Amino acid sequence: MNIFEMLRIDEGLRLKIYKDTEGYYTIGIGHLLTKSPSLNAAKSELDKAIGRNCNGVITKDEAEKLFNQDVDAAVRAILRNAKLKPVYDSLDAVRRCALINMVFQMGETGVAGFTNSLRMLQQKRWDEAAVNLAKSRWYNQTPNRAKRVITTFRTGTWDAYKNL
Repeated sequence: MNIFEMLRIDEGLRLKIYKDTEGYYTIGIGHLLTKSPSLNAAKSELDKAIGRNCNGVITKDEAEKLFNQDVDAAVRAILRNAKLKPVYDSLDAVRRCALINMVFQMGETGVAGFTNSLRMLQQKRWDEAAVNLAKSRWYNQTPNRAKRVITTFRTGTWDAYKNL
């Protein structure tokens, strides 16, 4: 298993503009288009992102290209962030995937806000961190996905996904 397969399981693949769990316009593999309520604003962002008139629909290839960009950008954000980098550097390969997943879902800023959990992960207090991570809006809003990520941090294995 790798970051791509992990995220593909968590986000799914949709080739037509759709609304995410938060009600925002998204396409492909969890590629947020706009927080704006206008489908028109979304279609515009889409065309800007792909470089063609898509009329709200894209191909598999296009979805995969956006996905490669998003994953790369998530990693780069962690490496540039003063709060995130040190944690990332301290983690093993599997756990590194769990942090990248959070950043992809919630943005750098959002993750950097989990101060206490970050400190516990850095200290390698797995059980404590899993308990702290669960006390968040994130966990309450998307519990099945949060549990998968949390189990990943907790165990350092891909068990939560070997099911799926």
